[PDB]
Amino acid sequence: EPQGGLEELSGRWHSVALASNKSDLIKPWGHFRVFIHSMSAKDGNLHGDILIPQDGQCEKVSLTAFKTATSNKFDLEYWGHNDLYLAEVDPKSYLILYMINQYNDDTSLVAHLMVRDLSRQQDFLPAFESVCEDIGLHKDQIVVLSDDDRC
Repeated sequence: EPQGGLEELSGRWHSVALASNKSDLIKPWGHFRVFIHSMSAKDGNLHGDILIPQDGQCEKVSLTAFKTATSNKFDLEYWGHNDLYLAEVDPKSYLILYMINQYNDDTSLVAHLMVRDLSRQQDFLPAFESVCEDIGLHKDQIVVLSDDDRC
């Protein structure tokens, strides 16, 4: 159903790059080194299936980004509480989000770039660098992913 535009984010996506102030969150074995499979908008929430690399196999997990009164802002409960923000989106090609993670009085920032088509994996790296700079992360805090990293 139409949901103010959110429905166009549904379907298959592919993770291209991660960034964080805390490198251990996104480097090998990190809590936020997880990849998108697909999303579906329902009731104004974003429901997603993610893939968690287990070094060999991968596990598929379902999560709900709960809508809030602020648009583009969602609650996501995963390794603590996350305030999730949709930063820059073209539903036909790419999506950039970032999260403020809260885990036992510690906070971290994590950003994520996904695309519809991996042939476009270079095209939005500059856009991702720019969003990262806007939220206070530097280019050396970005991890670019490849087929060898993904599930």
